[PDB]
Amino acid sequence: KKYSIGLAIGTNSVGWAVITDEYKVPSKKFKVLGNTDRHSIKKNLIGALLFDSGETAEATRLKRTARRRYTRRKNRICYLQEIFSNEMAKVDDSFFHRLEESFLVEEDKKHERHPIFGNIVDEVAYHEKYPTIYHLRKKLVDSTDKADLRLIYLALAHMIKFRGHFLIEGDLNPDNSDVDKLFIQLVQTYNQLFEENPINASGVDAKAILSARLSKSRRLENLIAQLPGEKKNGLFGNLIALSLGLTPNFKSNFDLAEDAKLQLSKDTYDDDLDNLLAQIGDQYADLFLAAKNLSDAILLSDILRVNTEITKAPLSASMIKRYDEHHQDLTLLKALVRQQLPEKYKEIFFDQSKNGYAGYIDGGASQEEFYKFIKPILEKMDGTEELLVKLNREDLLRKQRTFDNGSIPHQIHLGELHAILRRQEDFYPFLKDNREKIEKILTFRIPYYVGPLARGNSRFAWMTRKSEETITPWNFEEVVDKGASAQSFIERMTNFDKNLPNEKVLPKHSLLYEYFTVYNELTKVKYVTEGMRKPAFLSGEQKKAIVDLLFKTNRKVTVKQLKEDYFKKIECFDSVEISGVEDRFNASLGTYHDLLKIIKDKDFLDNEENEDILEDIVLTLTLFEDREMIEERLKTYAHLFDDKVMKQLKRRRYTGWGRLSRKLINGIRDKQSGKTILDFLKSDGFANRNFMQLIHDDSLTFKEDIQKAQVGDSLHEHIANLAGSPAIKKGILQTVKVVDELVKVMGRHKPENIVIEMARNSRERMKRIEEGIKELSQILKEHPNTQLQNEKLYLYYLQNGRDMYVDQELDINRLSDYDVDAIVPQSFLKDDSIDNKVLTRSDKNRGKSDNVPSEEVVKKMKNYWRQLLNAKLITQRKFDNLTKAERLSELDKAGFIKRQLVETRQITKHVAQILDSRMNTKYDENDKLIREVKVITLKSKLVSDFRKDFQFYKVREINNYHHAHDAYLNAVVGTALIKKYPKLESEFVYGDYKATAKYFFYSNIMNFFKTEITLGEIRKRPLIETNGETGEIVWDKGRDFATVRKVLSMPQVNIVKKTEVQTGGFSKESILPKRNSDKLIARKKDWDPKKYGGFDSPTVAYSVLVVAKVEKGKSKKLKSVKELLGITIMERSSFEKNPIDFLEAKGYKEVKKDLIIKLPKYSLFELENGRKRMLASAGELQKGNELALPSKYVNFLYLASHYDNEQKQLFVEQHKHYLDEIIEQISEFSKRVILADANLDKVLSAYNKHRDKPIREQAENIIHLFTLTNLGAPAAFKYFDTTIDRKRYTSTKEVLDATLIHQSITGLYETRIDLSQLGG
DNA sequence: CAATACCAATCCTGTCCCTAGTGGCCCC
DNA sequence: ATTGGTATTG
Ligand SMILES: [K+]
Ligand SMILES: [K+]
Ligand SMILES: [K+]
Ligand SMILES: [K+]
Ligand SMILES: [K+]
Ligand SMILES: [K+]
Ligand SMILES: [K+]
Ligand SMILES: [K+]
Ligand SMILES: [K+]
Ligand SMILES: [K+]
Ligand SMILES: [K+]
Ligand SMILES: [K+]
Ligand SMILES: [K+]
Ligand SMILES: [K+]
Ligand SMILES: [Mg+2]
Ligand SMILES: [Mg+2]
Repeated sequence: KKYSIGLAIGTNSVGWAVITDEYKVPSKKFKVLGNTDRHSIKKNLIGALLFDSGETAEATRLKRTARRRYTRRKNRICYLQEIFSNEMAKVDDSFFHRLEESFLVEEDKKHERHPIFGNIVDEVAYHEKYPTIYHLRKKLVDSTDKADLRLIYLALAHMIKFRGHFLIEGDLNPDNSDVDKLFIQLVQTYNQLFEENPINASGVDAKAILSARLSKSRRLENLIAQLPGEKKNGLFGNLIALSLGLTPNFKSNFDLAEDAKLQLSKDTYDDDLDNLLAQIGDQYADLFLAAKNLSDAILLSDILRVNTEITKAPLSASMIKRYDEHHQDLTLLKALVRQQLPEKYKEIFFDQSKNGYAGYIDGGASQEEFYKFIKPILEKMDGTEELLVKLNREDLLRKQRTFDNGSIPHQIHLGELHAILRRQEDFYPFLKDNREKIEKILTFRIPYYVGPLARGNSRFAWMTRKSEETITPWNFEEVVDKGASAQSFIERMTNFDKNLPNEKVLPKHSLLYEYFTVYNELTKVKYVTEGMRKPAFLSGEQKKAIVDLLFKTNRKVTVKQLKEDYFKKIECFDSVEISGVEDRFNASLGTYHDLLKIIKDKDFLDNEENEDILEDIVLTLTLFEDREMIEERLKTYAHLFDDKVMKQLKRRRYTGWGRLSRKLINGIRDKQSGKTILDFLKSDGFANRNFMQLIHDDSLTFKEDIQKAQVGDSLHEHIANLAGSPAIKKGILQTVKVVDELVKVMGRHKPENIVIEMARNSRERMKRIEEGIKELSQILKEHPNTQLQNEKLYLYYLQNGRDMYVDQELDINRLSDYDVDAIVPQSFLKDDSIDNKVLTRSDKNRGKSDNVPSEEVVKKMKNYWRQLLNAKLITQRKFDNLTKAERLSELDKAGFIKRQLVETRQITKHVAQILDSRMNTKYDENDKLIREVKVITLKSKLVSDFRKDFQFYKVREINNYHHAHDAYLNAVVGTALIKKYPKLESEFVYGDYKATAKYFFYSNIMNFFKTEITLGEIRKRPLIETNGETGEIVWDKGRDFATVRKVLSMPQVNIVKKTEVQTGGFSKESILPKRNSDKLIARKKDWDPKKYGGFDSPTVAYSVLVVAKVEKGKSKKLKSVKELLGITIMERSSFEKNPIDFLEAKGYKEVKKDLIIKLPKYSLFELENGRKRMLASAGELQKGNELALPSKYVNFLYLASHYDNEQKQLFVEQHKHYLDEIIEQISEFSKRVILADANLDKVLSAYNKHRDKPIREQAENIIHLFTLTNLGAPAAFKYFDTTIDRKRYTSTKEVLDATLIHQSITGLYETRIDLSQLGG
């Protein structure tokens, strides 16, 4: 009675099977609970659990953070109103009331309906004088008269509520009055250097050219056009580009060896410019200085389109410009349409349904949709030239609140706000006293490193307070501990040392950590010369000399440097061979050289007395990102260095953390030697033990202390903390629960083996392509995100339109004639990603098809491939695989096959470890683990090839059985494999461990199933396959294949759709207009949706069976009812708080409490003739049955549809009649179970219509036909050209008298409840 | 109670931590 | 994308 378990783990399924030692699947009677006829039922021990995908937490986080922003924005407004309260009460005692109730209809308002002034005359006059808020803002900035306090409030509130971005540090003071003079000064500073070839700036309208509503590049070309004998990539062209906010590279201008890319807005610009000047000289400093100056005058030319000398509110003035031009152009456009085409006027100016001006102002038409609609009308008419110019510049009839306003920095709104306060504090003293408070309301932003301002009821918060009092924007620095909070921000996320779990890991860039890595790599180097009899380790003296002479003088140390600069120079070896390092050392002392460049004091860095200091410094530079806090924490060391060194130290930042703590690296000491780990790495006799040897050596104390330092998650908590998609982690937890249930089903006996198999954006594509092209091209100009989902076109755009194996251009319109080749051939590496694929004219040109692209191709194309790699168009892996010919060995191919068959993904190993640790808990007399259950892992290709070899074909579309069948085949193949070759356990069993030959072995490892094999030459194998030593039979080709065939043909498979309560958003999010419908849901308690609109379409968390009574007619007589009420996600807590009260408030009486059944989505019901339905909601049903199509039809559909061999084609043609039979099957299933008369008859007519089609296409569309009979939600499908739309089951009445089936996770344990016995 | 046809909030900036895959060193 | 909600048409 021994057995094994097969498992197929997916993101929406767990297939499972129990097999005996004869590869059979047992069947058992299981008790059936409930109130029906049936006491028990037969069940095969094979099935699959289906489930909806687990979701990431991202959408939840987006909602959460947006909620916090709405709360805090309301609070900004509340702070402002509180400052205004006393004096506003003297001016207008109900003003803020009128603002708060502005949303209410007149019936519900408690004050006069006109919010600003409370009477119609003043309200109309206000709007006449100030058509937009920006008119008022500009007036209050520029005017010197005392202003009404309510208008002052409205201006300040508009600025605070929509305050612009915080992407620019420091203060911003707009001034575009002398762009021409700054440009001339740049030209003068340039001509100062290049007297021989100066630029004549006379007549160049730089102000107009550089401030036009065009792209930065467009203006760059326009400007260079005006400078004769000057080219766009020249030095002055690059300086203009710099001033425009581009990123020019000054490498070619100065014949440099490295890149000199420069961007003014990058926070690294100062140090980059200092590096460049160190290369070329400080005489060029002024030049870039002048660039900065010009840049400061045109920085915001895009948003500030008005001269700054006329107004201190140029943003509001630019909005007013938008408004005025909109008005003038609207008058002109109306007149032109009235004249040249009157019949269209209405459609353009009245029809909200159309994308005219009506749809633009009143309908749902966007600015883009409106321009696309009206541009043909303009081109068709005469007198529309300037209108078309504005249209093509996205600047025609513009609104002021628009999608592109995100560019406005908060400093501009702050400038207008500060100016208004300065104007009006002369008249209202409270504005003088609170000016800085109001400014702070606008400017204050909670630092990202502080997080929510919680008080112990937020699982997201980490902020600590200095005093227990309410936090405001004004006391924030006094109440909140910014330092401790910024520390917690990082430390709550960083790892502890796995060896010393109470110690934090070191910063990745810690000097100590990098010393550790260098000495750890160095202590396993070995060397030989002529006079030496065997290879020798490096001694402590040698390693110290190597670190001092090489690692502390070069950032990277190459093997050639090791041989010449040390062995030759110091040891006088003319030749030496080195092992333990290839090409260059991996580790390096990067931080040592960074700090040397900064502080220019090698003796300070090499002085061990300073160790702690430097560690702390690096910790500070890793922990904190805010330069002010960096300065605060480094101030305690400012006495050791000067001002410029501290300036450079502040800008020196690191990110990243290591794997080990300082206490582990250089703290704990071996008791007898008194030496740290780093001490041993520096010098360990002639043993030269490295970190792994040191912490495992029983002759040292380290291992004992690690064990003393070591230290209870649940299964759910353990799985949740794994690295992996939430979708696959859901399947992992379900797999473990399935295994638990199956073990209970076998009387709590554990299996012999468990075999597990685990199955295997357009905006990102557009971003990659834009970045690569701008780093490179005008290919999007000549051939302008959805389209990028085409693979060959995607590869074309990623490759700059060139062949990758031949140095030639490729043609867009010829992509169908080209080839997509595997860089590493797919016969070795089953990688189908862009990282291993290439678009070439002909794959023949790769060279020989058995290896990496040939040496000739490498010699041809390595330079172009390096150019591609630099622009980040191919990865280092891709370039290395492309260029491997100059360096595929036989070991590579053997390993490629091995990895085709040996699973190495971390997540599958984690599933294997979970199962292995759950099954195997006992230890033997030697305290070794007792592995009662072997956990085998298989890659999909094994069972896939098994199916394709022995004609156990799968067609996923027929039904869901293929998951269960996959699990069964996994069990069979895995147990057979380790029975035949018991050595392979080392590769296939979790926890077990201690070129042409291995290639041949792993390539023919599965041949023992076959009777004849063709390698190549023919090989023949016996009928009965046995173990190499024990002699136990592992496979009988005369019986076991028939066993598999019988298992795969069994019609009763336990397919179970996991019932799930629905969670998440309450409803569709659209805020719909008002309507007479009880389906509208109020968005606020008192906002009756008949007056105000609201949501509809709530999601049902679960349905509820109610047996009760409802009042009928005017007399209100009671009438028994049985119906399904859907409890929405919003209603759920209220229903569960007290269900009888909830139901009675719904209009039910005398509800039978004990008969209330909670019915989550997918609840299973059986009706007549074995017909089954699943609950889709309280009002809709899904198909509940599986079509058990016989195996012969499945294999026919596979082979005929081309889902080669002659015997297969003869079988397809001899069994053509099968087509009809398959339709018959479908039909007899539908008429019994689907009950879609119209759709079925349309399908039958479509099949009789296309009988004269090729058999291949008829099978390819019969595959589509199974969407009619598939389990689950109805969906539309197509047979050839005819479309069958889904038939929906829009009533749930019939399941109220049907049989409810509660299923356990495997479906083996059932409780059946006849609902016809309830309420009659 | 029919089909049955339409509908579904969207973009964007910045700071940081973590694993894992790739294919190699060196180890338990 | 899918698929359950909704109004509409009957
Ligand atoms: K019974
Ligand atoms: K009223
Ligand atoms: K020129
Ligand atoms: K609109
Ligand atoms: K708007
Ligand atoms: K290396
Ligand atoms: K940092
Ligand atoms: K293993
Ligand atoms: K959930
Ligand atoms: K969900
Ligand atoms: K269940
Ligand atoms: K983000
Ligand atoms: K991220
Ligand atoms: K490794
Ligand atoms: Mg709220
Ligand atoms: Mg708005």
